Amino acid sequence: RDFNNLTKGLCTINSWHIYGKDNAVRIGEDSDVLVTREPYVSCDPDECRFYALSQGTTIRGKHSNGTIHDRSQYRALISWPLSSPPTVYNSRVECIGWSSTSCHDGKTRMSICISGPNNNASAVIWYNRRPVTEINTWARNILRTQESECVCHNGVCPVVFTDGSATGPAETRIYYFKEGKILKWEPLAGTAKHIEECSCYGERAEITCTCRDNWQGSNRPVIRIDPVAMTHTSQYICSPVLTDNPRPNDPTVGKCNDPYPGNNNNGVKGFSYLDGVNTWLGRTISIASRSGYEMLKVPNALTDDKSKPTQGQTIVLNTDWSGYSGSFMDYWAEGECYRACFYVELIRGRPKEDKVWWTSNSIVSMCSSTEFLGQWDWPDGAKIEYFL
Amino acid sequence: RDFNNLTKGLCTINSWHIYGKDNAVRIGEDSDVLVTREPYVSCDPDECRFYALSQGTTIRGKHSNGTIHDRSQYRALISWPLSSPPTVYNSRVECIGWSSTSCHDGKTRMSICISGPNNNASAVIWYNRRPVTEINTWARNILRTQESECVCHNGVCPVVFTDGSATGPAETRIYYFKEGKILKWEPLAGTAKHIEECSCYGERAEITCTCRDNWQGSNRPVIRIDPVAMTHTSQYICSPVLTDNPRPNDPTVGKCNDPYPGNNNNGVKGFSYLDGVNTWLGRTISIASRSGYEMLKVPNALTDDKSKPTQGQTIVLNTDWSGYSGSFMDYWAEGECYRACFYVELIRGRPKEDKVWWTSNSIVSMCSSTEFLGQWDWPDGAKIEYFL
Amino acid sequence: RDFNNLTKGLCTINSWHIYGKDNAVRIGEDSDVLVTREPYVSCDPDECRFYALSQGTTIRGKHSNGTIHDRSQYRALISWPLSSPPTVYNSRVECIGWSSTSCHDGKTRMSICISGPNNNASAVIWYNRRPVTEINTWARNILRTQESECVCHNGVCPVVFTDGSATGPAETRIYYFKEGKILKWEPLAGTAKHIEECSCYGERAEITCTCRDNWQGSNRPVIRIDPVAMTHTSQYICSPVLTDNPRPNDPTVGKCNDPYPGNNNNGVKGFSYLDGVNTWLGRTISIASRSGYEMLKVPNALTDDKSKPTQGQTIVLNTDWSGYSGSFMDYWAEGECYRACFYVELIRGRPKEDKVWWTSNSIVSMCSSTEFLGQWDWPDGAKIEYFL
Amino acid sequence: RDFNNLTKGLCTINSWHIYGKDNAVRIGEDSDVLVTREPYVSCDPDECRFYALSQGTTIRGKHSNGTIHDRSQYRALISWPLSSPPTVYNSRVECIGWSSTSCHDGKTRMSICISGPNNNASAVIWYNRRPVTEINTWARNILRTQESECVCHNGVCPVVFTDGSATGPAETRIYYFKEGKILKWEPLAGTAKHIEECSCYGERAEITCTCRDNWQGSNRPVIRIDPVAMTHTSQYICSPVLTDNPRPNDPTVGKCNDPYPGNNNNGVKGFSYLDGVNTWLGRTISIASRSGYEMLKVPNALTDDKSKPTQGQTIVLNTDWSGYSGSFMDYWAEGECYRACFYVELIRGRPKEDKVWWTSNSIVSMCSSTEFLGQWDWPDGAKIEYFL
Ligand SMILES: *[C@@H]1O[C@H](CO)[C@@H](O[C@@H]2O[C@H](CO)[C@@H](O[C@@H]3O[C@H](CO[C@H]4O[C@H](CO)[C@@H](O)[C@H](O)[C@@H]4O)[C@@H](O)[C@H](O[C@H]4O[C@H](CO)[C@@H](O)[C@H](O)[C@@H]4O[C@H]4O[C@H](CO)[C@@H](O)[C@H](O)[C@@H]4O[C@H]4O[C@H](CO)[C@@H](O)[C@H](O)[C@@H]4O)[C@@H]3O)[C@H](O)[C@H]2NC(C)=O)[C@H](O)[C@H]1NC(C)=O
Ligand SMILES: *[C@@H]1O[C@H](CO)[C@@H](O[C@@H]2O[C@H](CO)[C@@H](O[C@@H]3O[C@H](CO[C@H]4O[C@H](CO)[C@@H](O)[C@H](O)[C@@H]4O)[C@@H](O)[C@H](O[C@H]4O[C@H](CO)[C@@H](O)[C@H](O)[C@@H]4O[C@H]4O[C@H](CO)[C@@H](O)[C@H](O)[C@@H]4O[C@H]4O[C@H](CO)[C@@H](O)[C@H](O)[C@@H]4O)[C@@H]3O)[C@H](O)[C@H]2NC(C)=O)[C@H](O)[C@H]1NC(C)=O
Ligand SMILES: *[C@@H]1O[C@H](CO)[C@@H](O[C@@H]2O[C@H](CO)[C@@H](O[C@@H]3O[C@H](CO[C@H]4O[C@H](CO)[C@@H](O)[C@H](O)[C@@H]4O)[C@@H](O)[C@H](O[C@H]4O[C@H](CO)[C@@H](O)[C@H](O)[C@@H]4O[C@H]4O[C@H](CO)[C@@H](O)[C@H](O)[C@@H]4O[C@H]4O[C@H](CO)[C@@H](O)[C@H](O)[C@@H]4O)[C@@H]3O)[C@H](O)[C@H]2NC(C)=O)[C@H](O)[C@H]1NC(C)=O
Ligand SMILES: *[C@@H]1O[C@H](CO)[C@@H](O[C@@H]2O[C@H](CO)[C@@H](O[C@@H]3O[C@H](CO[C@H]4O[C@H](CO)[C@@H](O)[C@H](O)[C@@H]4O)[C@@H](O)[C@H](O[C@H]4O[C@H](CO)[C@@H](O)[C@H](O)[C@@H]4O[C@H]4O[C@H](CO)[C@@H](O)[C@H](O)[C@@H]4O[C@H]4O[C@H](CO)[C@@H](O)[C@H](O)[C@@H]4O)[C@@H]3O)[C@H](O)[C@H]2NC(C)=O)[C@H](O)[C@H]1NC(C)=O
Ligand SMILES: CC(=O)N[C@H]1[C@H]([C@H](O)[C@H](O)CO)OC(C(=O)O)=C[C@@H]1O
Ligand SMILES: CC(=O)N[C@H]1[C@H]([C@H](O)[C@H](O)CO)OC(C(=O)O)=C[C@@H]1O
Ligand SMILES: CC(=O)N[C@H]1[C@H]([C@H](O)[C@H](O)CO)OC(C(=O)O)=C[C@@H]1O
Ligand SMILES: CC(=O)N[C@H]1[C@H]([C@H](O)[C@H](O)CO)OC(C(=O)O)=C[C@@H]1O
Ligand SMILES: *[C@@H]1O[C@H](CO)[C@@H](O)[C@H](O)[C@H]1NC(C)=O
Ligand SMILES: *[C@@H]1O[C@H](CO)[C@@H](O)[C@H](O)[C@H]1NC(C)=O
Ligand SMILES: *[C@@H]1O[C@H](CO)[C@@H](O)[C@H](O)[C@H]1NC(C)=O
Ligand SMILES: *[C@@H]1O[C@H](CO)[C@@H](O)[C@H](O)[C@H]1NC(C)=O
Ligand SMILES: [Ca+2]
Ligand SMILES: [Ca+2]
Ligand SMILES: [Ca+2]
Ligand SMILES: [Ca+2]
Ligand SMILES: [Ca+2]
Repeated sequence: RDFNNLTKGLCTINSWHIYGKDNAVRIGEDSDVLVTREPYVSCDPDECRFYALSQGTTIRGKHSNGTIHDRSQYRALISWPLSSPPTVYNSRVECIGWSSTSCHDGKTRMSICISGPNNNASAVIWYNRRPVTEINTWARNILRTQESECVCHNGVCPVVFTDGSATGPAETRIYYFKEGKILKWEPLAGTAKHIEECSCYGERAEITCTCRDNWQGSNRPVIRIDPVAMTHTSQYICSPVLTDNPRPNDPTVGKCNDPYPGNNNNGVKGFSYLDGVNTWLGRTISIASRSGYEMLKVPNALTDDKSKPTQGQTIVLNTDWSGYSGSFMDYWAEGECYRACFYVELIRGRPKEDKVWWTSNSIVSMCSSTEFLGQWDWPDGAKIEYFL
Repeated sequence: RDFNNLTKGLCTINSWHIYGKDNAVRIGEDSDVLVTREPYVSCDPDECRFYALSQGTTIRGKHSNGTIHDRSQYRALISWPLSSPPTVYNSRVECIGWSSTSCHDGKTRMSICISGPNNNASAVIWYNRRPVTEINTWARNILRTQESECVCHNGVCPVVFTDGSATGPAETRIYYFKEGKILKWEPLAGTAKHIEECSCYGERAEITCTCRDNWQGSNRPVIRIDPVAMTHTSQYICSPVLTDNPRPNDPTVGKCNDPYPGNNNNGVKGFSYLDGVNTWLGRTISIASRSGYEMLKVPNALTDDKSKPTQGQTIVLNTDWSGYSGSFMDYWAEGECYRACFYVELIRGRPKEDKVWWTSNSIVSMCSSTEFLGQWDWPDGAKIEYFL
Repeated sequence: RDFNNLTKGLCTINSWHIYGKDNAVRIGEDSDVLVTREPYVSCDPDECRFYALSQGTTIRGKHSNGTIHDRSQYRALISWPLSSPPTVYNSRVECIGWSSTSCHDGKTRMSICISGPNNNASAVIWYNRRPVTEINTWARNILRTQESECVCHNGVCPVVFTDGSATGPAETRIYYFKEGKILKWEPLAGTAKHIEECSCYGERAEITCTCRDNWQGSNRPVIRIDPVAMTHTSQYICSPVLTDNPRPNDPTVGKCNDPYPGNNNNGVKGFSYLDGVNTWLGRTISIASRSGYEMLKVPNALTDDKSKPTQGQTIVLNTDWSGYSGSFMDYWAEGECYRACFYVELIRGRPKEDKVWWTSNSIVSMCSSTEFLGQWDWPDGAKIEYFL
Repeated sequence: RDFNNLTKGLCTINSWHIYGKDNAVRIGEDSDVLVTREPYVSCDPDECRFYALSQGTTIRGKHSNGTIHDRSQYRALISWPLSSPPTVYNSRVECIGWSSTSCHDGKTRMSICISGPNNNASAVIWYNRRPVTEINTWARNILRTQESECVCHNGVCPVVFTDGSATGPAETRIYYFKEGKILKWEPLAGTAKHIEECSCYGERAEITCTCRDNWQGSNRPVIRIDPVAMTHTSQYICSPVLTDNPRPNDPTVGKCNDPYPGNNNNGVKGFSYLDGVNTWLGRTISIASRSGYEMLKVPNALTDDKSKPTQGQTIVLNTDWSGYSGSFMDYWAEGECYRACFYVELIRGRPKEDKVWWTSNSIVSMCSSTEFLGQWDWPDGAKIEYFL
């Protein structure tokens, strides 16, 4: 119809209710489920779907051996119906590649997949299910993008890309696309020192992205974008409640414009909702690995270097495997506010569960409630032993 | 289009004709069929579908071991095409949870799923495939609902919930929703002493629900709701023809305002059509277990404590397993009256058939005919031995 | 839109071209294909589909053992996309039963399924995917119908039913339905002595049905119906070219108003296009069993008791299994005439191939061409040994 | 809507970006994927799909033994969603046969399948999913067609057919169809000596086809068609860069009006984009077998007998199997020019990999970019050993 505009503010988050869960690994033990990783959720005006990077093989398939690897010629961005597992028969390929992002502008969808060898990758921007623009690697070192949905405002959909080192300074660019065409791009600015896999959402004509500083920060870098002026800023979440992984233990005061030290060259895709007192941070419970997952209300986390939790909700027990997590919202729902949502990737197999030769995941997703709901934990649920 | 109004009365039931059957267990012996239980049927203005609570695994899958349990993080309400089995590839998830209800108001559908641990469950009310309202447990003891379709009148769709004990008094509430929002709720009133899993239908601007008194009654409690005044009453079916299970033998006189004694703390979801002489009761043939199923015409059953059968129709032989049963009607069919329909859940596996480690079911469904049709019996049809 | 009217005459049949083939048995050797029998083809204004009576199990499934039986509680009329096999995941159930017919009136479709025990069966007439009318057995001996499509003219869709003996006189009725409601019914009249499984088609406001005289005739009975006057006549195909099976050898002169003797109490569903010189008869090559299949042009076959073939086309070699065959046409195609089409059921398994415990089939279908096309033979193609 | 007209010229090809890949063989190792060969890609105004000739069996199925054969009664043209594999459950049969072509005219699609024994084959032309015209073999020696999409201009869709010898002169005809009806046909003219499997595309009201001279040429014959005058010409690509296979080594000067000698009675379906300096040729890297695949920019290749490459892009390494390749374009995309695309069939199994008894393939497809993108190689990716 018309391009969607971010006219609403976030709803008050008082708790999180269950939104979707596909139990992919449980089901795929005896059904034709594709091996995946790097999942996310994204809405169209009339439907919300699950997204992920397939590995081009079923879990039970012999070609599942080796899927711990991130980039191959057999990966593709696929989408499928909410809470269903990604099967060979219900998955729709959006594009070919090993890194992606996707978002609906209100009229139609833009999907981006990057493929190629490490020193010669390229991004192909699809719009209305047709290829429209291509961008070649500028740093010739694994051109990569968000791994979760982008956000649009009046046709303009900003996307964050990084090309270059994962263990030192890299070259990050913010591209402003409209109908798949590049309107503008700018190099990253601000105090964020390294940017990867940004998790974004929008409200009141502003897009907020919580990313990953793989190089040095255990606190998470944040990029705020103005889709109209097509400009941005960057900093770190100030709060001493650290949210990357692995990470050092929580201090009493964080860092606003520098990476909090203690762990280098590693991290995990993550997210947060930075809205004054209505601020909630997601993070693995373990400071050592992708284990467990919790939501913590940290009022003014982005700007207050001593902010600590005031409420919380456990999503996955520390005795269960978690993984990537990112933001998305149904910008086409009724009501006066945007309901914050998120997904957590539940990784199974390698490297933590090496009795199997594969690596995959299932998805659990929640959205905010203004009620103060009881909590439950949501594990992947599969028994690795069944796969032996 | 416009909200549906219950303007018609029930058609004269002179017999029951076969409506749908999915032979799920038979087929799933060698195909990717999801393990389920607590099924029902529900119509949209242009299509009628099968519904159930998946267990998040296929029957042949190794994760089928243990599906005798009712509440887990791997269950979800799914719907699929009429008479097809619930497969991994054709099932649509309506919401995540282990207790549900769903109904179309004429414009769009409302689905409700409850999830969580026993002392901290919550209901999420979906409307137009989007989450709209959430209700937290009020008694912190397995918040639960109908397990069959709700009914709407001019946008207002009442739903019966129970929170609290299954073996003593509990807290039942009737919620009046419109477009997924709570218009009002009231505590249960009348003479029904315990309410669970209500089976409802509507005609002439009135909704009738036949429920389950798990605590003491072998006769079935009945809740009649006025969707306009948003008020209700409750009593028991007076007739000495008892319809819960397990149950004592049939007496010569029933009880109108108290549970008929003889069996405590147990029961089965069931239903009835209470329409003067056009009254028909469904029930298992066995008074000991979920075995067999029959329809009995008992004129004035609700109000006559000595009413006995005048006609009948066998649905499932006493030598075959039955289970839950509930009401639904296609409120969007042609004609001058609403054709009463019902489904019977045919449970296979545990606990009755313990040679297998799973528990599932298939569905058989019938609707009324004004003709006096010959009868047949409709078993699930699978051979457990094939699964050994 | 509007009800379809049979305003065109048949196109000149100079040969037959391949229309559809699903290779169901070949494919189902390693995929979830439903066991079926009694197939046919039928068109909607915008799509043509395959139809059949499922046995409620896959071919590879253990429940396939025993599918040689015709009537069970696990059968249903299903339809699926043209030339695809009937799989668990792509088959749509039209109704529950072990005998059926179906046809589109131009506005919507009417489907009829008969179910029940031999002495108490009933037909349920569905229209617009909703049950509308029910007809109870009148002779209490396997109420049964066409097993191929019916035909409509201005909303009126006649259907031929038989109730009673298969080895002596029975009670045949012609029902005239409009929107699933019975407008009228009449007992069979004319000289046909026994009627079963009629194969019908329409042109120039007249419906012609070629049926099966199971009792005594090896020539085929014919019922011509006037859908406007709602009246009919019946006789036998006069031609000495006999088309039932099993059957005696071809004589030099046939019988117009009596069954041609030689074989009693047996037969096979078959068809023909009776259009003056443009007359073509279908039949098995073997006079002993459902083996092979051929089309023979027999000018004036219906009215000329000495008519012999003038052209022919082999469809299935006598070294391959055939089975039922019937007529259908796409009444919604472009052009000035109706293109005659037909299907042949290719039965595999029992009783001819008893190394397997099942019985199923695949479908081959052709339509007429005004060209004189080269011919090929179209076997089912599966290797029974693969199933051992 | 309206018939599409070839009003645009080709976009400047500066490189090729990944468009689609189904990894069919990898996935089909453990899922119900149909055995195929002779694939292609073709767009409708609102969707682009993969096409191929199924062998009527799954890869893992026992009936896969023998699929090295090209013509059987079990083959059919099927289409399925872009980048998905051709599965039993997602494949749509367009028609029955062992040779085909298909194209959308802007209003609807025309599909053509040829079937029959070698000396009696026939083509059936389908339009709007209905059979419309039939053409009988004129040379009674394997009537055959393109094996890739045809192209339309204002309703007129030319198709190239060949009937007769594959090792000597044959009878090639160009048919001009409009709405499935034959408007005209002409015998091949010009200097091309043998024509097979033409790969076509259109721009500026002209259709260019790069075909295969199976008889003597290692250079490729070219047919240019005027869809308005309904006339054509034929010649060979002049360039010394030879593109058939097997083939002799590249000389320094090619042949414009005669087959370049060195290899007789063999070849492979291939293609090219002949657009002045914007000319690109596709070809296997190996001169001995269907191994590897590369794109080479050869300015003025069609008319310059000494033209050599100026740029190139590897598509498949010479250490991986390739096969057929052809052209297609999305004539319904936005923009001022038509983006050239192509697919490469990646054959697996027999005859090169004879450890398995089957022959199949997967598909890789690319489209042009005006950017100068980095390249990667795209193998089928399956491990034959897994199939042993
Ligand atoms: C039914 O459902 C309801 C609804 O869910 C249940 O009630 C919920 O209960 C939750 C658990 O009690 C509760 O969540 C906690 O909230 C605390 C905040 O509330 C408290 O403080 C404020 C401020 O003074 C008060 O207003 C309020 O009244 C409370 O007292 C959080 O502080 C909790 O989070 C911390 O603890 C958990 C352990 O449970 C950690 O996993 C988490 O990371 C937090 O602690 C770490 O981080 C802080 C900050 O840096 C450190 O100070 C601390 O030492 C920990 O650090 C270690 O661990 C981390 C992570 O491993 C590591 O990185 C670091 O290095 C250190 O090693 C928690 O979020 C909900 O708010 C509450 N909801 C409601 C509405 O009440 C109810 O119980 C259920 N009913 C039943 C019967 O079960
Ligand atoms: C072809 O098709 C047609 C159509 O279906 C077939 O005809 C149908 O035949 C049915 C079976 O005969 C028949 O169903 C029965 O109807 C009886 C009512 O009709 C009779 O009574 C009235 C009133 O005086 C008359 O008008 C009428 O003419 C009849 O005489 C019911 O009473 C029957 O139900 C009872 O019996 C069955 C056993 O078959 C029980 O399973 C059922 O629960 C009922 O009996 C129990 O309950 C009563 C009430 O409390 C007790 O009094 C009784 O002792 C039983 O109690 C024990 O069992 C229950 C359940 O296990 C347990 O809870 C309790 O504690 C006790 O242990 C039955 O419904 C259809 O009406 C009839 N339809 C038509 C249109 O005719 C025809 O046969 C078929 N043809 C062929 C050739 O097969
Ligand atoms: C490429 O493609 C084209 C197109 O298909 C191929 O050409 C086709 O070739 C067909 C085979 O030759 C041919 O079909 C035959 O046509 C005969 C009719 O044509 C002839 O007669 C008329 C009249 O005088 C002439 O106008 C005409 O020129 C011909 O001479 C039919 O008579 C044939 O059918 C009979 O034979 C077959 C055996 O092939 C039987 O299976 C069939 O049942 C018919 O014979 C039985 O029935 C008759 C009638 O009662 C009996 O008289 C006879 O004895 C047989 O009876 C026994 O068998 C039956 C069945 O088993 C049993 O019930 C009974 O009791 C007895 O035991 C046949 O139909 C096509 O017309 C022709 N098409 C065209 C356009 O030319 C071409 O060959 C192909 N090219 C190549 C290179 O292969
Ligand atoms: C990141 O990505 C970019 C983008 O892809 C990568 O850069 C690309 O690199 C490609 C490989 O170097 C390059 O492709 C080559 O281009 C050559 C043309 O360019 C050159 O010549 C012109 C003219 O003078 C100059 O303008 C230009 O600057 C270059 O110098 C082609 O000639 C190449 O093709 C030939 O070589 C390959 C071997 O690689 C053969 O497979 C191919 O068939 C061609 O050679 C055969 O054919 C010719 C013509 O007849 C014969 O003369 C020759 O002897 C060969 O013949 C034998 O082999 C064939 C086939 O087997 C057989 O039939 C015959 O009988 C003989 O046996 C090649 O296409 C891209 O243009 C370039 N793209 C860009 C934009 O730069 C970059 O490297 C990547 N980065 C990294 C870090 O990897
Ligand atoms: C393009 C790409 O390879 N992304 C990979 C990403 C990357 O290596 C990291 O961000 C350092 O740059 O890491 C991970 C990961 O599970 O940690 C998975 C992604 O597949
Ligand atoms: C929410 C829930 O657990 N419902 C369960 C219900 C419940 O235990 C009973 O109504 C007593 O309260 O019983 C049964 C049952 O087969 O008998 C199945 C349901 O899964
Ligand atoms: C309703 C029914 O059973 N129809 C059966 C029909 C019938 O027995 C015969 O027409 C004699 O009446 O025969 C056959 C058959 O393969 O020959 C199959 C049908 O399933
Ligand atoms: C109609 C037909 O059989 N086409 C076949 C084609 C043909 O034999 C050749 O063009 C010589 O005429 O060859 C090949 C091939 O892989 O080389 C495959 C096709 O199936
Ligand atoms: C998987 O691959 C490894 C490495 O190639 C090999 O050694 C191992 O045996 C394989 N595992 C399986 C189950 O094939
Ligand atoms: C199912 O689980 C039980 C309990 O854990 C175990 O003892 C049993 O062996 C399992 N059954 C199967 C078939 O695995
Ligand atoms: C099929 O059933 C028969 C009859 O019950 C039995 O004797 C036979 O062994 C079964 N065949 C198979 C393969 O189970
Ligand atoms: C395939 O067929 C050949 C030829 O009929 C036979 O000799 C071979 O054993 C078969 N291969 C398999 C795996 O069955
Ligand atoms: Ca980090
Ligand atoms: Ca009870
Ligand atoms: Ca399987
Ligand atoms: Ca007979
Ligand atoms: Ca050649």
